[PDB]
Amino acid sequence: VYWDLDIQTNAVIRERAPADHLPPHPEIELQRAQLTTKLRQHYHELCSQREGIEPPRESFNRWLLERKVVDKGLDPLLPSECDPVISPSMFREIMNDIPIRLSRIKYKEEARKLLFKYAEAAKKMIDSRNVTPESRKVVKWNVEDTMNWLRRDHSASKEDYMDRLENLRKQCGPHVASVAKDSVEGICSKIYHISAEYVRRIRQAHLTLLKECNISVDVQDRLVYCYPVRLSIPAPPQTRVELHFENDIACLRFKGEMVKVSRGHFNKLELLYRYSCIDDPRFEKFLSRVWCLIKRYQVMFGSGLQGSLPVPVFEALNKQFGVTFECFASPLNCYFKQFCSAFPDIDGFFGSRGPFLSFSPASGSFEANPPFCEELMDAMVTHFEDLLGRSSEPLSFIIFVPEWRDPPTPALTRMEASRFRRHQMTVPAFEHEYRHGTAVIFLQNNAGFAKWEPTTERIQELLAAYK
Ligand SMILES: C[n+]1cn([C@@H]2O[C@H](COP(=O)(O)OP(=O)(O)O)[C@@H](O)[C@H]2O)c2nc(N)[nH]c(=O)c21
Ligand SMILES: Nc1ncnc2c1ncn2[C@@H]1O[C@H](CSCC[C@H](N)C(=O)O)[C@@H](O)[C@H]1O
Repeated sequence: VYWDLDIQTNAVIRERAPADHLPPHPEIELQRAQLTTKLRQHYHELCSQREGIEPPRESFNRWLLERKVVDKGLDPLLPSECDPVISPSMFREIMNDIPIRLSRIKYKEEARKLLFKYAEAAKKMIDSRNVTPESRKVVKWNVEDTMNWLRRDHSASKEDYMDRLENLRKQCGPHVASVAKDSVEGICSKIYHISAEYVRRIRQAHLTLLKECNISVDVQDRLVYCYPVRLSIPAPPQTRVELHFENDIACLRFKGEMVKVSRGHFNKLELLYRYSCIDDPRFEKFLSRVWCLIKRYQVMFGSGLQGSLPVPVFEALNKQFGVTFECFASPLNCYFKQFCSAFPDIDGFFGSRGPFLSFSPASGSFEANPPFCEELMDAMVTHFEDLLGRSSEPLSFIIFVPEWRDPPTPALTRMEASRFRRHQMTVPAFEHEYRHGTAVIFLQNNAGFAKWEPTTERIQELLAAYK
């Protein structure tokens, strides 16, 4: 019991026309996977060649999320038409690992080595690259001073080695960043432009496949309860996908390419499909779409960027606050059968109402636990407040985000200043679920505060769901 797919939605939206996404097909999903692998390899080579570092961990996945906040292009996963070209997310993260990535340390001798590795790398940067005479002398001085200190006979403690490195980095940081800035911007641009070329190839291959199937590629303000995203383009025929089970693992094979998912999740996807898909009454296309679904989420992750809430917390949210809907989810991790997700082209067959920024409820009770992408969280807040002020009908959002204070993130700062905030608290931090600290913000309008008020009792039952 990791989900409850019997709960009915209370989200109300304007009736919307079916979406224009090209319907998914394993041939196209496999090509997207192969090209995304190549794109990750291009990113690895650029970081190595231009800055002598590994790609910052999780930065490519966070780049996919930031780019989709502004992407206007045609791929459901890779970006291709973004303003601005340079991602502030990828830029931030690469710069933080220049001239080296600071790693975790346990031992006095590991802190000593890291302080030395940093000083050596900063020197090599100054010796080999274009730098102003002002920046050159500041770095060179700090580096020689650190080497003179390490040259002393009597040794210091682990915390002194760590403090020394912190201070050296505060001093050299700005100078090192000015030396690498144009180079790092060039990595951000180049990987964006390679992505755009891959998107164009995938798009042409997908259009050709529909033409081969003789499939052609070319509404009210009435309120309705929400429903899954529908595609206007007819889906292509099922392809041959084979299924067998192996120690409670579902194994789906398309043309020699295997994907795996647990039996429990497979059975859940079968139920979501029954509740959500309207074009496949004999399940002819079901295994083709499950194969696409698993492959797409494997490609997205590349096999630390998001948390999940315990089941009893979702139970409390539904019982105490009438929550029926997840603003950020996937068919694999959702608790409810209605949710928003990143990939409407494939997730709609399993209950997705599409990406959250494109979803406009006039009323309902919602939970939101976004991935750890600062730009997405900030757009999420802008969207919240736009919806809360466009509707007088009961509307509530209970939001879970990490308590980032050093520095604060704009989303959390803006939510705390919101005229819609009814309550805020701190709950246990996100832990790994088997299926810092967490800020919980209640944003409601007048009618939402009236219907689902955060009273003392209801707050206690929610807190009890962790205990
Ligand atoms: C700990 N932390 C993580 N982020 C975001 O997450 C990215 C990676 O942050 P990190 O500290 O390099 O990695 P970790 O969170 O996996 O330990 C940053 O570039 C920010 O976008 C953070 N963003 C802000 N504003 N404040 C924080 O304290 C903070
Ligand atoms: N634009 C978008 N709209 C909705 N969900 C998105 C999204 N971009 C990414 N996501 C999804 O947001 C989820 C965050 S993890 C949240 C897990 C669980 N549903 C919970 O609410 O606790 C991930 O599944 C991620 O893929």
